Amino acid sequence: SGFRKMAFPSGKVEGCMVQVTCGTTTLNGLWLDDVVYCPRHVICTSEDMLNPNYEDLLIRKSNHNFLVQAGNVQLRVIGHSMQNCVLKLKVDTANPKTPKYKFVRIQPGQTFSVLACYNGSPSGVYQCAMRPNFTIKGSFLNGSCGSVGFNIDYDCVSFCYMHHMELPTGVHAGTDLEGNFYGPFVDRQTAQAAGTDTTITVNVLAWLYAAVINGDRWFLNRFTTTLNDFNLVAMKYNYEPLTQDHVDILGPLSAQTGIAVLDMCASLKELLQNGMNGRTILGSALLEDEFTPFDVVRQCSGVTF
Amino acid sequence: SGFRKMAFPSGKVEGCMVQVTCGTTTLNGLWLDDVVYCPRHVICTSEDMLNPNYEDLLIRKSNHNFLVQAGNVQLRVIGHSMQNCVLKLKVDTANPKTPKYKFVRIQPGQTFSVLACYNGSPSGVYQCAMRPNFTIKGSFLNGSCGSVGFNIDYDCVSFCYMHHMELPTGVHAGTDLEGNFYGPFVDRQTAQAAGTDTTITVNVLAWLYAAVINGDRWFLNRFTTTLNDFNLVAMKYNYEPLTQDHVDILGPLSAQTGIAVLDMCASLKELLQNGMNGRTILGSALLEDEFTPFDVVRQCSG
Ligand SMILES: *C(#N)[C]([C][C]1[C][C][N]C1=O)[N]C(=O)[C]1[C][Si]([C])([C])[C]N1C(=O)[C]([N]C(=O)O[C])C([C])([C])[C]
Ligand SMILES: *C(#N)[C]([C][C]1[C][C][N]C1=O)[N]C(=O)[C]1[C][Si]([C])([C])[C]N1C(=O)[C]([N]C(=O)O[C])C([C])([C])[C]
Ligand SMILES: [Cl-]
Ligand SMILES: [Cl-]
Ligand SMILES: [Cl-]
Ligand SMILES: [Cl-]
Ligand SMILES: [Cl-]
Ligand SMILES: [Cl-]
Ligand SMILES: [Cl-]
Ligand SMILES: [Cl-]
Ligand SMILES: [Cl-]
Repeated sequence: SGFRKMAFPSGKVEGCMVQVTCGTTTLNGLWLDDVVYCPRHVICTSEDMLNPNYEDLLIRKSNHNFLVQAGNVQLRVIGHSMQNCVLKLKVDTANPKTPKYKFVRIQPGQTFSVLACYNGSPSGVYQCAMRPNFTIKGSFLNGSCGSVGFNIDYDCVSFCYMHHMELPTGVHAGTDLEGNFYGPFVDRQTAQAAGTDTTITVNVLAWLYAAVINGDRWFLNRFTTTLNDFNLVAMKYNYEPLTQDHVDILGPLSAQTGIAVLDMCASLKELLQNGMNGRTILGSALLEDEFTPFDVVRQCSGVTF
Repeated sequence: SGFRKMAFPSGKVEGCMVQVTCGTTTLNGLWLDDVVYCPRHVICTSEDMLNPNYEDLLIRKSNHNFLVQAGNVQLRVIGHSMQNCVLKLKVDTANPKTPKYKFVRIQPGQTFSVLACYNGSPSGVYQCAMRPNFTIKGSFLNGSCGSVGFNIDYDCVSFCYMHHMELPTGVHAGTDLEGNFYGPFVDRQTAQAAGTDTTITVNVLAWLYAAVINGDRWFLNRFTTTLNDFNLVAMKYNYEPLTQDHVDILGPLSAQTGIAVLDMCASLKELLQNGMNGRTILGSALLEDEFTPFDVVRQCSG
């Protein structure tokens, strides 16, 4: 049947993307009801990008300094406010394409779909995971800020990420839709480095289950471990700890495949200590950690939206 | 910066996906204007899935044998005709969400986004390429037929694939939107084997250039090669031969990075000869062949 890196359908989010311009700076905004959300650094100027006083910059600004364009129609800004690192521009027209939505904050290891946009126009969609160091290994060029990450739960779009900046290593940092950053980063153009990253162990296990569901079984072995032994091995290899909750969440996959979670942990421990021996798993020579247990179940059961 | 496997936004295609039911068979349809396109095997009976005479089967059908459901509303089928392996159900309502679109047949090596759907509703979007053996390495379950592959230029959707079947290897086969199968496959449940799958060499080279654009350097070397010497080595690794057409296409990436095409070809030969030695390229331990030169330019540049 096959297994692919798959993003949620992006149609609901596409109808909310607009272009936000504060003079020279142009980026994307998320138009929900009568409010447009965008990074607050759009008001920054090259005079002081190093240490911007955002509260005082916004005081100088009036509604007329913000140009919002939805397609080929200009949206009238009738108010503006700042919440954390997101600017909220109130517009005179509610978005007729507003879907059932909610703002959520995700945890490290959870995945989401990113709709990369430029000049308010969606250009691509891809699936990524919030890394344990709170960055995302995205793909973003100039003008991509305001692009959002999201999941879909039943009929409801869950907005979880808005893109703000790129770190010197090529990884990306952003905030939730309340403007609070993921990770210890600030929206200033100064030297900032992401912490050492680690592998999302629970996601690796779920991906191994996806392989077993697809007939890839060479890595299974007779052995089992307990959570204590595996966690000691995992930390030695820069792998995140596996909690009892992670075992519970992997439960349905364990029942489906006949491979207990600690049974699979024995396979993963051998893979870490001995390598792939030239073999591949689902066409990959590395252990994929950007599939949650829910992603694997959803793709192997055909959940739609 | 950063390089990701990236699909086109699927919204323009979501507005066209519908559910098509004939008898006890349900799959997906593509609703463009007043026509719904779906695989013609939706009318195939369980009695004879080996040698179905689809033309004979469709003559015995009436418009009332086809149920089309768009959202919560039922469309009325007012006509039906067959073009190759695709069934065309005319409906009484034109889709108000029909986008600017065209039908294109693609060549091996070309990439496109797939909107996997079930019961007429979008489930997910992913990227894949037409393999050299004319299959695709997709992700499909029961009831996924009718799902389409597409690309988007500006605001125009190029529909290039419709899913029809899964081969015993687990790879997938389908047609263009005019119903013509890619490769030597038929929409019958008969013994069918795909050819040996090979690597899309031009796509690998474009991906190496993408790595260089994104700061990777470790695989570069001082060597170069002739085109024929590169092909002789590469074919021993089940890599597709590289033509002068591929060399020309890689020209813009070559100029941007300052690395000649045959220079990069020498790097590829080294990677095939040596492996990775614990290193990765763009976060991957294998060479990736599902980014075209067009994909690389679009993602890396404006
Ligand atoms: C938006 N639009 C852009 C997108 C960036 C640039 C290329 N790739 C991306 O992801 N983001 C920015 O302009 C932000 C706003 Si700022 C706090 C005035 C600077 N900035 C940055 O991304 C900068 N990086 C940084 O300071 O991280 C420590 C760079 C990339 C411009 C140096
Ligand atoms: C549609 N809907 C399905 C989706 C398939 C089945 C599981 N994974 C997929 O991608 N497609 C089919 O049922 C087709 C139509 Si048919 C000519 C009546 C049989 N078929 C098949 O995929 C079959 N394979 C085959 O005949 O290859 C020669 C199997 C997989 C159902 C035996
Ligand atoms: Cl401040
Ligand atoms: Cl305020
Ligand atoms: Cl993807
Ligand atoms: Cl920018
Ligand atoms: Cl064993
Ligand atoms: Cl999880
Ligand atoms: Cl689950
Ligand atoms: Cl793309
Ligand atoms: Cl035919």
